[PDB]
Amino acid sequence: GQKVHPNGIRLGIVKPWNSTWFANTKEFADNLDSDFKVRQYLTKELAKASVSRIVIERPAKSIRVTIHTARPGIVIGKKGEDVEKLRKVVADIAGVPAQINIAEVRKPELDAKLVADSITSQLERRVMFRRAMKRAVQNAMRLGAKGIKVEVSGRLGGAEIARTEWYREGRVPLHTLRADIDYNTSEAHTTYGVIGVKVWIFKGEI
Amino acid sequence: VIGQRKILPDPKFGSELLAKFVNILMVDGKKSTAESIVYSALETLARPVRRNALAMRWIVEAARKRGDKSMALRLANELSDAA
Amino acid sequence: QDGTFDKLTKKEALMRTRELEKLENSLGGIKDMGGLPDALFVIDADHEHIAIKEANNLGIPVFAIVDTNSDPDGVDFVIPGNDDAIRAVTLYLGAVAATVREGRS
RNA sequence: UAAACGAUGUCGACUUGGAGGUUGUGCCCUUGAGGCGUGGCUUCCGGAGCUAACGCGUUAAGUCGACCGCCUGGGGAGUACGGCCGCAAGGUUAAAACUCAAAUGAAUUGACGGGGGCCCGCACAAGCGGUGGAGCAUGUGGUUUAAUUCGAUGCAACGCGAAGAACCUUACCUGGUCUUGACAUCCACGGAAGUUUUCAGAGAUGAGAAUGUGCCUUCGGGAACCGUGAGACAGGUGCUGCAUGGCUGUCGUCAGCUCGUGUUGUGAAAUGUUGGGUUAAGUCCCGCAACGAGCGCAACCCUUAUCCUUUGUUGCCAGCGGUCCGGCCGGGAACUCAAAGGAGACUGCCAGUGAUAAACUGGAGGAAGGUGGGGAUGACGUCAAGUCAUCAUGGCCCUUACGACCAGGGCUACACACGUGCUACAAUGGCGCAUACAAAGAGAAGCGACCUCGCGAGAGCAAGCGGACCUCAUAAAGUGCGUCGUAGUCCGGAUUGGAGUCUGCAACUCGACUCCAUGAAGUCGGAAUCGCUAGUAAUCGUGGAUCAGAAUGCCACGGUGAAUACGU
Repeated sequence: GQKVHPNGIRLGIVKPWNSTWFANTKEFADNLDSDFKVRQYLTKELAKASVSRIVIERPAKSIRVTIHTARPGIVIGKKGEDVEKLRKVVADIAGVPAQINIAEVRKPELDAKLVADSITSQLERRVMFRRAMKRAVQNAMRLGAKGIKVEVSGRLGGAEIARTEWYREGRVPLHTLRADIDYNTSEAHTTYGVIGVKVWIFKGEI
Repeated sequence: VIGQRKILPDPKFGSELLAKFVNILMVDGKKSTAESIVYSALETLARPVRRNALAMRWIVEAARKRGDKSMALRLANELSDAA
Repeated sequence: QDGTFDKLTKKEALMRTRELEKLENSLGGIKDMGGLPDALFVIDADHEHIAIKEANNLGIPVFAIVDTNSDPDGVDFVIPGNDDAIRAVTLYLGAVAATVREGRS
């Protein structure tokens, strides 16, 4: 490889942790494994809910999983029954009386995960990716983000040869550690090969 | 270009013309042993970085396997022969 | 000013500024209405032919002084005098400054 | 007859310039040139114009006029035939059939370009320490075996995946066994599961014996699980890493890579992205048809150095008190220290050099001097580099089966070829005794103290500690004295034996270490090559990961702590 992951290197910088609990070595592995258990059956059950982040935190023997979604209505449901049923699936797969908080993700096409997911959604629907990848390229420009990069990976179009194309616009100073780079990836399970997508969102300095 | 390293003068006598000598007869970062080597040889006997360095290195470099009681005192004999 | 006050340390800001004011001698000369030039006056036509070329490309009248080497082709209001002997060109400069400063009347 | 060429017919006229050479000549210097003309020839720049462009440009390829010669896609072919000419020698005139869809000019980009320079770099120079010799550790190829599992296999594989192989492990094999399967879901039948059992087997399992039969029981059956029945299906460390994703190494923390707008060009395209310097730097100044911008460089992030503020414990003890004299306790909050925040370093200033500038050279202050130091951070792209065996995945393959379980044994087997090491090969020393000064870490099936036994692996008892509170843990090197006197040795520890000591169902395969006991090979190693410019090489210890147990390996910590640089 060549590149560092922009989000994790800024973990001690403007990018905040999306898993904030303090636990000892004894429960650290169990809590971390419990985090993956609650997360794996939280994104899978909300694959069409525009989930941006799933932040986990354990104040006192009860985790409070807040979900960043651009469409809270599908996650909340009618009068919060969907959060309620998801809550008791988290509550018994995490061992704690968990509760699920919800947060609207304003300006959805400006989220790294959502852009990666949105492109991935309309990528296996048998459409040409040149226009599809520009849609995230174009949409971000009118709504700020004075810097962005949307890279796609191998098996671009029905072919036996892998390709790569990224089509930068704006400025993406990934070397600058206070760049506040929103970055996330996704992969598309197409009938041929696997196509991974990678997007960087430069939401201004600090 | 850059100059050679400046070393503080030998504290024991406050003189710069002895520290460079004790640093090369030194082996394996054992300066403490080095005084046990040369001070017993010195306190009891009673460009400037090219020819002085090279010539004086030749003195130190022949005391590895000469086969006697101890080259700690043999080098004292060698410098006594030199002096 | 407030950049040195709040964001940048004084030393680094002062050096970047110190290396950067070198151009506002030309820049600040043009900000009264963001430029929008309507005429140009050039004292040495040949030595600054580039300006004449851009001006006539934009279809702008040109006020030029040509002596022996430059050409009247690029210019429309030619002033066939010297580009040197600073007294004469400064007299032209004072004259044009005045005659644009009673144009409003 | 010639590339007989300026590849440019002859003649005339007209149309801006600049720089020459050669040869006349007029005026005035009546010195020889001279200064100013004025002709002819001629070389080179360039304007308009012209040209496809290259170019030509008053010696036109401009603008015209007169006349002549010539051309009409490439090849066949300046060939055949005839004529004429010639001493044959050949020349000249000059076809066609046939075939091809081009052939061609000029210019653009960028590719070998074995005609260059320039710059930078422990790359060389200097110096330091080494590897290739040996014994072991590990890894790689090769030999056998059922298997010695698979992949990695120049620099960018070879103490690699594997950061840890007695079974399991482990993907391999021998044997036994199961076929909706050990693992997942769905349908049905039963029994609760669970617990106590035996018997045959190695177990997987099978044949039996007791208890239970728990919450609803809305009376079924669920709530769970187990066994069985047919089916879908499961399952695969199976195969393609040139199908891939993802992730990684690679040139290389090298400095370049491009874009917007402009400009130039009919145009492909060029410019930007250039010289001088300058930087570590496409770092930046100066003149430049380009200005800018993006990723690039720096810096922002972490650590370290000085100081300050805050808090003062489990940390410290400057002052006071006496001390079970030990910060031990009052007590002090000074100081170290601890962790939070700031200040401080910015060529800031000065001198000089340098274009005055960039920049550099030194100095001053400053703890830190010229990005003070070290980390993190790797541009477009480079290797169809590697991974399908971490995972995901396209296709392919076996579904009473390379599937699966179990037991066993493999994976560590050698006869070698080489890495990577450690042990070292000792008298800057080794052994014996007193023997001081570290940091950094970890500890609950745990670090485990004291004491006792114990030659020790150690064992028994068992305080404390989930921790600036106790343990790991006496750090060695170092110091003082004595001693060993070149002895293949007091070094060195392989190898081999008795017994252990711990871990586990179980260690011989194939654990570690020790008590005791061996005690060889190794006295510096071949061309060659590797790493290194400061707390750096070079030593010595410390802890941690993985880990029931299993570090010469890895990661991190400290102590002691060097020498060299003339330059490309």
